[PDB]
Amino acid sequence: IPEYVDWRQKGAVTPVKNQGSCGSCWAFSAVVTIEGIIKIRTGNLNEYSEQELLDCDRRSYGCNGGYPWSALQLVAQYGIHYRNTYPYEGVQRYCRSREKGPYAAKTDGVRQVQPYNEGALLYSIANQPVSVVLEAAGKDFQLYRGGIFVGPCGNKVDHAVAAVGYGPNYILIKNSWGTGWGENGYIRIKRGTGNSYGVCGLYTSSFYPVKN
Amino acid sequence: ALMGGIVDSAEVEELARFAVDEHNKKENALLQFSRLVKAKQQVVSGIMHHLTVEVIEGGKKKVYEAKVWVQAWLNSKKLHEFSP
Repeated sequence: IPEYVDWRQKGAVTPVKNQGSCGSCWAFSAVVTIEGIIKIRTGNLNEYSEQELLDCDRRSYGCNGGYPWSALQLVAQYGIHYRNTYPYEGVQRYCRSREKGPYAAKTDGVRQVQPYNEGALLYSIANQPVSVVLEAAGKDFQLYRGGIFVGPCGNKVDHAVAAVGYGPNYILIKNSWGTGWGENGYIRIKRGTGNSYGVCGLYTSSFYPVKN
Repeated sequence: ALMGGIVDSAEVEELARFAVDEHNKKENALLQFSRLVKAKQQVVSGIMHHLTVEVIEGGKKKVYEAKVWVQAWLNSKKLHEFSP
């Protein structure tokens, strides 16, 4: 695979978002991957609705947490609307997908990257943005100011984000905490340390959308 | 495990104390922070601490649930919710 990958340079990543006080990261993570595969498959970069997934994924728990995989399954089943037609409110409301009109985009499936495998993850990142998880509760992660992050951090994952690239010594991650955190909202997390959990448990659970 | 979910310290103790002082300030209340009975944290944009705290209200012990929203990088700390 290439030595460096950065989907932002390929026009496949929209502006950094802020999930606020709601535990909706799983939806934000899913959305980044949908925005990415759609740009990759159709040539167009669009913004999709995290709120829609927040309100409509009955397997997830609204602002109390959720799953990137069920959100992605939802998009494969019913499609997703544009973010501007279904804007973020930071609180879960009732599902109003059918109140909007035809979906904006639809995927064909969901695949999981073999876990605890750094090479498999990079391989998939080379193909498209991937939803990944990590432990972000630690103070160091919270205060991240830039550079290639090594922690310290455990592997009890608690946050979903999106890997949109990588390099010889890091994996490039788009976080959902606004542009005032990290490197204008992104984090470069150290890779290649021989830790199969991945730094902060980064290799624990990665999924990506399939689009014929 | 739920990503962004609620899961079960010196800093946490001060956040609990912070919640009670913040509540007293906003409501002109006189709650006396007695102790942190239980604590859970949730990753959001930053961290949402779900603190179960015992206070003294009019000489009587009472337990409240406080949600304190911390965004460390912004030096921000907010009392998000407070109720029995």
